[PDB]
Amino acid sequence: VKPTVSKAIVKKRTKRFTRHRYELFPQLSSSWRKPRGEDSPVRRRYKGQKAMPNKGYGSDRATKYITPSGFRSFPINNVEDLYMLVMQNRKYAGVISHTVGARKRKAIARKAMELDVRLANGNAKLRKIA
Amino acid sequence: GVDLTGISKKSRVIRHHTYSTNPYIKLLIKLYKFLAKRTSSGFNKVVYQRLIKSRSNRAPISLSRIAVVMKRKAVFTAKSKAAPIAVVVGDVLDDVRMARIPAMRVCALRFSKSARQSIVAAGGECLTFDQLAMIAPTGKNTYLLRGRKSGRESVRHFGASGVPGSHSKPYATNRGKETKRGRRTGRSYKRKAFRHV
Amino acid sequence: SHSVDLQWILVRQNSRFLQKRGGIRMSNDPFNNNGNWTKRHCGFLNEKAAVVKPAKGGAICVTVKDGSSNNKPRQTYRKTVHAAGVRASDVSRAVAAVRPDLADVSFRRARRMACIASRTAKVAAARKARSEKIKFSRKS
Amino acid sequence: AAFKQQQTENFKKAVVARKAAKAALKKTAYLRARKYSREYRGAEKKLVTLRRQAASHGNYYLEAKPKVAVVTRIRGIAKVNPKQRKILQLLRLRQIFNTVFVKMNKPMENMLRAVEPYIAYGYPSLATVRAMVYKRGYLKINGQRVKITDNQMIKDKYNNADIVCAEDMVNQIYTCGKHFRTVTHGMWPFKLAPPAGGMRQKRRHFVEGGDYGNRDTLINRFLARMI
Amino acid sequence: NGIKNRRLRLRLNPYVKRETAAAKGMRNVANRDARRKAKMARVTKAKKAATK
Amino acid sequence: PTRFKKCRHQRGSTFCGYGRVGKHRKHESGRGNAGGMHHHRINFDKYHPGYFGKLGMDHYHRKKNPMWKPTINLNNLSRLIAAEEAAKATKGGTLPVVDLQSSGYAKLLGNGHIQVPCIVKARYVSKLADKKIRKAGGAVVLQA
Amino acid sequence: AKSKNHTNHNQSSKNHRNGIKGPMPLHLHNSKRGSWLPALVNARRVRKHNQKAALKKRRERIAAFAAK
Amino acid sequence: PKGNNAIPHVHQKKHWNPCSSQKGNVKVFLNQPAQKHRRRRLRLLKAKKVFPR
Amino acid sequence: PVRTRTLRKRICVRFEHVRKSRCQEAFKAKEHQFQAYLAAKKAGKALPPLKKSSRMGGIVRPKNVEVLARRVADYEA
RNA sequence: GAAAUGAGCGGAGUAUUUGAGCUGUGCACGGCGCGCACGCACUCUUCUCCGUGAUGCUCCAUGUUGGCGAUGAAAUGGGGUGCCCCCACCCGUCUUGAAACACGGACCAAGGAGUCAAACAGACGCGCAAGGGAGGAGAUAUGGUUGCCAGUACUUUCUCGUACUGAAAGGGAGAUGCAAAAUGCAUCUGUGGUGUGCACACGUCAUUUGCCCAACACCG
RNA sequence: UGCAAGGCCGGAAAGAAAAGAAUUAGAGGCACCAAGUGGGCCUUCUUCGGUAAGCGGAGCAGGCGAUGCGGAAUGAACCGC
RNA sequence: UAAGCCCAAUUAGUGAUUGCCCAUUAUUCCUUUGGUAAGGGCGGAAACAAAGGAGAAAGUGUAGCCCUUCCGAUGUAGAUGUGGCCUGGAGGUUAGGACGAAGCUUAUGGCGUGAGCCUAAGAUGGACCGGCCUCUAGUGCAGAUCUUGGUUGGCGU
Ligand SMILES: *O[C@H]1[C@H](O)[C@@H](N)[C@@H](O[C@H]2[C@H](O[C@@H]3O[C@H](CO)[C@@H](O[C@H]4O[C@@H](CN)[C@@H](O)[C@H](O)[C@H]4N)[C@H]3O)[C@@H](O)[C@H](N)C[C@@H]2N)O[C@@H]1CO
Ligand SMILES: NC[C@@H]1O[C@H](O[C@H]2[C@@H](O)[C@H](O[C@@H]3[C@@H](O)[C@H](N)C[C@H](N)[C@H]3O[C@H]3O[C@H](CO)[C@@H](O)[C@H](O)[C@H]3N)O[C@@H]2CO)[C@H](N)[C@@H](O)[C@@H]1O
Ligand SMILES: [Mg+2]
Ligand SMILES: [Mg+2]
Ligand SMILES: [Mg+2]
Ligand SMILES: [Mg+2]
Ligand SMILES: [Mg+2]
Repeated sequence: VKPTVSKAIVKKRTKRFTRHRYELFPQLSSSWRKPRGEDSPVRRRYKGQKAMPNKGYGSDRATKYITPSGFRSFPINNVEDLYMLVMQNRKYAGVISHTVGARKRKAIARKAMELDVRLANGNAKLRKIA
Repeated sequence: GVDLTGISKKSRVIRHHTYSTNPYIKLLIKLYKFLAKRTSSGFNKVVYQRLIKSRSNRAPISLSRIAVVMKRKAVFTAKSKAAPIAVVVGDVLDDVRMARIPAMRVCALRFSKSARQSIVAAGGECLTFDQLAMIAPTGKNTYLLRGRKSGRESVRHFGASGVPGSHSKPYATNRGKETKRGRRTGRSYKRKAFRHV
Repeated sequence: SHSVDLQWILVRQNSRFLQKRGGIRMSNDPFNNNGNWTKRHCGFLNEKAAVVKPAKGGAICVTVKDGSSNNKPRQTYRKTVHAAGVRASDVSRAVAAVRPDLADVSFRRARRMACIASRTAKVAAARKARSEKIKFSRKS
Repeated sequence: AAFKQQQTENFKKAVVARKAAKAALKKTAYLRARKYSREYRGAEKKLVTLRRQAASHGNYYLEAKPKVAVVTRIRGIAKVNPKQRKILQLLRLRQIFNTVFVKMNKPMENMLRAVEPYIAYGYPSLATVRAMVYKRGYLKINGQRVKITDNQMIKDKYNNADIVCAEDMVNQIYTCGKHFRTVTHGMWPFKLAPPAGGMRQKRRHFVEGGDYGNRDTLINRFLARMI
Repeated sequence: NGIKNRRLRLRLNPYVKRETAAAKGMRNVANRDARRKAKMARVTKAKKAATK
Repeated sequence: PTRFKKCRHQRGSTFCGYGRVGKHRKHESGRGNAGGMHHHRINFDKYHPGYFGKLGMDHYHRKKNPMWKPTINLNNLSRLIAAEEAAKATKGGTLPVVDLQSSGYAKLLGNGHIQVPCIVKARYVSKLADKKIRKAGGAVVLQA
Repeated sequence: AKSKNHTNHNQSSKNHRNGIKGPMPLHLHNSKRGSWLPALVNARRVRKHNQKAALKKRRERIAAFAAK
Repeated sequence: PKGNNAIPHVHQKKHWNPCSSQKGNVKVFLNQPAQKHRRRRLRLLKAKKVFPR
Repeated sequence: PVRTRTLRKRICVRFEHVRKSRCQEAFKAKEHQFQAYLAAKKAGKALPPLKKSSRMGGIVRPKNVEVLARRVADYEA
C-alpha cells in the first residue's frame, strides 16, 4: 500500500516538555511534572523559562497520530490480526509486537506482502524491490 | 481582553446524558432524543428531558393521584372524546386508600406489581414508552404527570431548624434529646415559629 | 424479544471481537466487511447479516445470514460461492438483497479480494522463483 | 426510490423558490436604496440653500443638534470603577476599540459624561456608517456573531418588512427612524482595528491635546483610520 | 470585506453600480469645469437679487 | 474502593485540600462535641436547638412491651382484608372480620374514608373511628 | 500582638458578586398575621363565604356542561 | 467546618481495637459458616448416636 | 439591604411619623391622561397638539449681538 | 479547476437609467407690511441583461519550468556536540512581601505519609414500594467433596416506615351537601379553596380559554 | 346609596404617545452539599493620633496577594495592558 | 548649530489624511481545547470485478459518528471532571515466549498538549508474560535536621 494523504504535518512543538531543572539532579526524570511551587519561575510564567503543556499545543486532528510514513499504527501479535487491516489498509500499518519471536515473524511478514498490508517494523528490505 | 465579569455566573448545569446504568432507559433515551429533534411536539421535548433526570428527580406518583386529576379533566371533556393517556416518567405505586378507580390508560417507566393489577382490574391498561411511541407518537391526547417531591424526609430536614420561621426537623437519632433549651419558652427562649418573609 | 439495539449496549465496551489496540477499536469479527467496531458492520448480533469472503482459488464467497434461523448456530450462516472471475457489482447485489446498507462497502471488499488473490498468486510466482537453492530438511 | 423521488421533487420546488426570492429581494433593495440616496443627496442640498438664505440677510442658521453618536472605547479593561464599568457594559463596550452607535438624547449623554476617560465619541457621517456596516458590521443570528454577506440574511434576521437590506440599516442608524434600537441591538458591537498613524494621548481629553471625549464631527477621520 | 471587494459590495447594494457611475461624471474634468462656471453664476445671481 | 478516592486525585498536590495557611492539624476545634456552650454555641443553637437541659418526669425502668399500641386508620383497612373477600363485602350483608391484634395494630383510628365495610376486632378505638364505621356499615368489636 | 481591627474594604465587592438580591414582590409572602385583629377576623368571615361560592360556581359550571 | 451534622455519640473511647499496646476487646464472626457446619455435623452425629428416638 | 440581599422590614410607627408619598404622582397623571385621550379619540376628535422638539434646526434672527472678547478691565477685580 | 455563482467566468445587445446641466407648475423656504442659491410632489457622464442544486452525507486525490535523485546514493526530519545574536536571579517553604544576609537542601538506589471500622447526612447508581430489608439461626443439594465449597441455592419473628401530639395521665387527623345537634344527618368517581404554574384539548394572531401535573404564595 | 375588606361580572388597555423621553455580550425565580480563608498589604482621594516616619488607625474605590507581558535603566503595588 | 529646558510640527506658507520603533493588547488568518453552545447529514440515490480511493456509529466522554458555524481560554488556596495515564493482585476474554519472557541499557526513533505508550538495537539476559473489560489495594517521590545501604568532593590533604 501507499498511504492516504492529507495536509502537511505541522507539529506546533517538536521539543519535549521536560521537567524543570532536572539536568542538575541525576534522580529527576525528564518526564513532565507540574510546578506547584509558590515562587517557581516556570509556574509564574516568566520570560526566559520552560513552557508548560497546554491545550493550545494540541495537534491538528485531521493529521493527528499518523507516523512519518503516512500511516496510523495498529499493533499485531499473530497472522490473523493482518486480516483486520485488509480494508483498513491505506490508513493503518502493522506493528509486530516486541515479544513476538523470530519464528512467528516469518509467517506474518510473508502474508503481509501477499495480503499487501504495511508493517511498520518488518520486511522493509523486501518491500523495496516490489 | 473582554470584560466578561459575571459571565460564568450566567452558566447553568444541563447534563445532556444520563447517569443511569440501566440498558433499557438508554433505549428510551435513544428513542426520545430522536423524537425531540425530529418533531415539533413539546411533549417529546419534556419527555426526553425528564428521562435524563436522576432517580431523585423522577419522584413517583400514586394511582389515586392519577385517578383524581384524570377525573377533574374528564369533568370538562365532552364524553365523545375518550380520555387522555396518562404518562408519568417515573413509577406508579398503588394506593390502598382508593379501592375503585375508572378504566384509565397509564404509561409509566415502571409499575408496582399491585399498581399493575389494580389498573387492569378496573378495565384499564398499563403501557410503556416504546408502546406510547406508536399510539400518539407526538403526545396527542396525553396527560403528563410527575409525582410529589415535597413530603420527603430529606426535604423536611432542609433548613436551620433553630432560626425563626424554620419548622425543619433536626438530624437526631434520639427524639427526646433535642427538646429543651431554645425549644421551650421556659428554658430561656424558644425559636419563633413565625417570621415575616 | 432481545433486540439488536439492546445487544449493542451490552457488548460495545466488552466483547470477544472488540480488539481495542492502542486506541483504534478494530473489530476481529469474521462477519465484518470493514474491521470497524461499529453497529452496522458487526455481523454477529445484527439480525440479518452478510459478509463477503475468499473462496477456492480466485472465487468470491458470500456468507449471508438471513433473519430466519438465528436460533440455530450451525444453520444461520449460509455461504454461496460465486464464479472465479465474478463481476464485483454482482457481489454487491448478493448482499444488498438482505441488507442494502452494506452495499457500497461490500463492493470495495469484493474488489479487494480480487486484488489480493491476483497478488497472492503474483508474489508466489517470484518467491518460488527465488527458491531454487540447496535447502535442508523439507517437511511433509 | 419511492420516498427519495418525492424528496427531490420537493427540493426542486425549493430551488426555484430561493431563486425567485433572491431576485425579488434584489429589486426591492435596488429600489429602496435609490429612495434613500435621493434623500441623502436632496436633503443635503436643502441645508445648503437655507444657510445661504440665512447668510444673505445677516441671519444665522442654527443647525439641528446631532441625534446619533458613534462611540468607540479607547482604554482597556483594567482598573475600572464599578459605576464606570457598568456603563461600559450597558453600552456594549467591553473590549478596547469596540464601537457602538447610540442615540444622542439626554439619558444617553449623561451616561457618556460618566465614562469619558474610557471612550472617544463624536458625530458620524454617512460614509462612516456605511463603512462600518459593510466592512465590519456583523449580526446576532441564533445567538452567534455572523458577518453580513447578503440582504437575505438581514431580512431573515429583523423580520420587520422595513429593514430588508444593508441600506435599511445604514438608514435607521444615520437618520434615527422608528427602528434605531432594533437595528443596533440587531448587530454585534463593532470591533475595529487600532488607528493607523497612532493616537496622540490616550490619557487626556481631546481639548487638552489628547484623545478622549467629544469630537464635533472630527470622529470620522479617527474612525477612517480604523475601519 | 465589503467596501473594497467587488461582488460583496454589489451583493449588499445593487444600486452601487449607479452611485459609482454618478461619481464619474462628477470627477470628470469636462463636466466639473463647466459646473463651477454655472454654480458661480447661479448662486451669485440669487445672492445679488436677495440683497435688493 | 481506594482507587475511587479523592486521595488518588490530589496525589502530587502536597497539601491534599487543606491549604497552605491553616494546615490539617490534629483536633483544632476539640475532640467531639466539646465547646457546645462555649465556642460552638452558634452551631449548637442554630442547628440543634432543644439540647442542653432537662424536661419532664423520670420513668425509672421503662418497659416498652406494656406500652405497645400500634395504629391503623380506616382507609388502610384494605391492607388486612384479603382480595378475595373485599369484593363480596356489601353494607347490610356479610362482612369480613379483621382481627387487628393478629396483625400488629392494637388501636384503630379514624382517618380517611373506609373503602370496604368490615367488622374490626380492635383492642382500642377512637370517637371518630367508632362513629365512622357504624355509619359505613361495619362495626368494631373489642378484644383483649 | 496587635493586628488590624476592623475593615470594610472587600465587602462591597463581595456583596455584588452574587448581586444585591433585590426585594421580592408584594404578592409573595403577604401574610396578614400580626395585623390589626378586628379586621383580620372579619376577613376570615368573608373568605369562608368566598370558598363555598367557589365550590358552588364550579359545581354550577359542570351542570352547564353535562347539558350542552 | 462543622455544619448541619447530627451530634455523633459513637461510643468508641474504651481501647477496643488491638494496637501495639492493647490486646483489644473485639469479636469477629469469621468462623460463622464453620460453626454453622459444625453444629449440623454434630447434630447428624448425635441423631445416629440416639437412634431411633 | 443587608449583605447580598434586600429583605423587607415591617416596622410599625405612630401615625405622625408617616407622610403619604407623592412617588406615584407622575404615573397617576399620565394614567388619567390616557383616559383623557381615548375619551377624545373614540367619541370626539378634539385633541391638544403634540409638542415639537426644540432640537430641530431653525433659522436664528439676531435681535441683539455682542462681542465676547475678555476686555482688559475684566482682570482688575 | 474534484460542483470557478462574477460589474470579474460565460452567453445575449447597443443601449440601460445614475448623476451634471437647463428647467415647467403647485407647495415648502427667504425677505416685505418680491426673490428662490433650482428643496418636496408628479447637452455631457455611465456598460445593461439574464445564466448553471448538492442525482456530492464526509474526507482525500489533477498544473508549469529547472536543480537533485539511475539502487548507491539523494532528500526531508529526529537525535548528538559546539558556536553566534538574544532572553533568562535558586529551588522547596512560612509570609503583606524571598533571588535573599530567612529555614530545609553533597550524590544515588530502596522504602516513605488521608488508611480501615463504627454512627449519621447529602449527591448519584440499583432493587422493591405502603411497604422495605434483614440479622441470628436452621434446612438440604452437601449425611458430598483433598479441593472448588468460609461460596451458591432455599426458609422464618425483629427492625425502619405508613401518624402525630402531650411533662404525664392520655388522646388521636378525608371530601361534599343539608345544616347548626355539648360524638348532627345523608352521600362515597375523589384535587379543601384562591393567585401564579410544563404537557395536552378546542379557537385566534404573527396566544384567547379549559384542565392544570410538580411547585410556590395566601388561607381554610 | 358612603367607607374598609375578600371575591364575582362586564368594559378599556398610545402594553405605554409626543416633548432629547433610556440602555443592556438583560434567561427570572428556588434549593441541596461542601472546600479554602478568617495574619493581609499598597495606592488616587477623604481622614485620626504623631514633630515625624518605608509609623499607627479608619472611609470610598482600585490593585498586589494570586499574574505574567510591554514600558519607567533596576523596583510585589506606578504607566500601558 | 544639544543628544538640555519650554512650545510646536511631520517631510513643510506646496497645493490638506497616517514621519516610524517596539507588546502575551487590537483587527484578521490558521491550529487546539472547552461551551447554558447553535445548525445540518445518517431509509447507503443510481452506478462501478481483477489484470478515481476509503469512510458514514442516532452519538456525554475515544484514534472524538461526519461536516459547517459562533464565543471563551492565564491563576495561588480550593472544588470538580476526565472510553486520562501508571503499579501490585483477583474475575473474565484475547494472545506472546528457548527462532529468547521478565529485568537492564540508549546520539532507538516514532506520537501523545501531557502523565505516558510503542518500535528498534544490545557483540545483554536466560523463563516466564502482554493487551482489553471489570474487581481490588500496603498503588505514583525531590526535599520531612526523612529511614536503611552504598558512594563522593574535601584529599594523597
Ligand atoms: O439556590 C440559590 C442559588 O444557589 C444561588 N446561586 C442563587 O441563585 C441566583 C443566581 O445565581 C446563580 O446560581 C447558580 C448555581 O446555584 C450560580 O451559577 C454559578 O454557580 C457556580 C457554582 N454554583 C459556578 O459553577 C458557575 O459559575 C455558575 N453555575 C449563580 O450564577 C443568579 O444568576 C440569579 N441572578 C439570582 C439567583 N438568586 O439563589 C438561589 C436561591 O436559593
Ligand atoms: N390547595 C390546592 C392543591 O394543593 C395541593 O397541595 C396541597 C397538599 O397536597 C400539599 O400538602 C403536602 C402533602 O402532600 C405532603 N404529604 C406533605 C407536605 N408537607 C404538605 O405540604 C403542605 O403541608 C404542610 C402542613 O404543615 C405545610 O406546612 C406546608 O406549607 C404545605 N406545603 O400542599 C398543599 C396543601 O395546602 C396541590 N398543590 C394541588 O393539588 C392543589 O393546588
Ligand atoms: Mg426540673
Ligand atoms: Mg499568603
Ligand atoms: Mg413520620
Ligand atoms: Mg492548585
Ligand atoms: Mg504507601
